[PDB]
Amino acid sequence: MKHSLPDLPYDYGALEPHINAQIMQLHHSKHHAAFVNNLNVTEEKYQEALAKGDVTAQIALQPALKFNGGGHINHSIFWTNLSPNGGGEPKGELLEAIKRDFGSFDKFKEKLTAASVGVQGSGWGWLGFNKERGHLQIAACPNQDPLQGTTGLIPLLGIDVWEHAYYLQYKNVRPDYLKAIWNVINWENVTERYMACKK
Amino acid sequence: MKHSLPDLPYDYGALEPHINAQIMQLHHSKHHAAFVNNLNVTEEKYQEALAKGDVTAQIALQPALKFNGGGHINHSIFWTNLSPNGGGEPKGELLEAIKRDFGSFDKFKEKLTAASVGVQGSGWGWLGFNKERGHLQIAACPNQDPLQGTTGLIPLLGIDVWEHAYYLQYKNVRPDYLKAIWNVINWENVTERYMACKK
Ligand SMILES: [Mn+2]
Ligand SMILES: [Mn+2]
Repeated sequence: MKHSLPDLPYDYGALEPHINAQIMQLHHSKHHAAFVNNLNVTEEKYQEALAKGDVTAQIALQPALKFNGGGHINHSIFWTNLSPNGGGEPKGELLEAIKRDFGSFDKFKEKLTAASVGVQGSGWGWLGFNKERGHLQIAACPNQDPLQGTTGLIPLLGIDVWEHAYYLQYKNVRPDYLKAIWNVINWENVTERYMACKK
Repeated sequence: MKHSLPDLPYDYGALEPHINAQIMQLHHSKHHAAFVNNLNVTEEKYQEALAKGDVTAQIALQPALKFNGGGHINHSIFWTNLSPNGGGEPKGELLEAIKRDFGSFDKFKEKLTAASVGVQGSGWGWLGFNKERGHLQIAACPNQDPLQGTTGLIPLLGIDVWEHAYYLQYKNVRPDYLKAIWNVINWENVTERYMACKK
């Protein structure tokens, strides 16, 4: 099957001034690319280990698969969660669910901002949908550990709090990056992911 | 290639009074049996997930693969690490290496006992060989995480401090179990594993 780097849905500068073109080009063409090439190499090594029944090799390969595999899963979602036409607030059933589960859109923003700022080290913040409980849920993931693979929650909106996503523009001030990114959230995509969870 | 439950190399009662027949039969015919079978189920799933390129499914299967795969790796070694012909002290180059790297055989016993008592929760203690440094090394692993797959060290002697290995006989007093097991260590097997590392 072989994983492939998806095209970005917009120009590298489409999210200016909130995320500059240099970050988008680096974050997409270098970081994400590395997560795909090394993921493909690791998957191929696993195929060899499985055919030989080498369980030691399978277990030794798990960290590279989760790190590079999670990186591929996460970034692919992140690009679609943003848009030059984004920002503002969602509408319809998604906004109703946000108000029901978090009180209000503003309170939801505070909680997701807090979870994203609260990641110590590298990782991600996610708004997800809990299919079994039938409601929204916020979770944090370290490094590149993907939400669904490690928690079962279906990802709706991810924020890449890695330093390579903002450090060139905002330096150490991650909160300024988190505030700015709300202006480019593609709520149309987040809604599609939400409606896909429900029948 | 399908993994198979190995026969025990001795009678269930061959290690009495140090480890009773009820433990050997349970620890082998129930616990290990579950690991091997569940490992095969997980491998078949992971093969299916790998062929589809489903990285989320692969990552969700990692805990079962490490737990059951490690269980198969560890226990298969553990049975060979014990023998009715065991006990006493090793000889030859392995004894020389123990004295060189740990000071004395008694000092090695103290270090491995300390590592085994020090496991908080379920896990194992291992004497291994570091191929890159060319010397022995003691390490502890949680749950069923295997030594080589998680550390690169080649396993020589493993001690199962899991509560299901001694609780029927020694209850909470793990040190009594650790004291007894030294009488049945198959140093011939440990020597073979050590000599297999050197060429
Ligand atoms: Mn990233
Ligand atoms: Mn056991």
